[PDB]
Amino acid sequence: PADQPVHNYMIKRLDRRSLNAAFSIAVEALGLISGENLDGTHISSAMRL
Amino acid sequence: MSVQIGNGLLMVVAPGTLTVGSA
Amino acid sequence: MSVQIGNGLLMVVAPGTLTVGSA
Repeated sequence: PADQPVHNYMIKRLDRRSLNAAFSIAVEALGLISGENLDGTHISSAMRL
Repeated sequence: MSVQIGNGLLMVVAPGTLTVGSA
Repeated sequence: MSVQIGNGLLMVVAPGTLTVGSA
């Protein structure tokens, strides 16, 4: 028997996955960068660096 | 390459004083 | 006697967006 030309339609679905990192921050060392308790002396800026 | 978006964060935590006083 | 140093804190947490994206 003869034949017909055959078509087709496909549907591929997306996927979701979220990779996440987390980095902590210090507590004691919170002023040096800051100026709430930063002080006009010279050692505070050194510790700040 | 070191200054103020964590020195951002750092200075102007400033415009927050209520954190209201009321329940 | 109620407004903006905790309403200080409150608004301008703002100048912090990187919290960098890099390890």
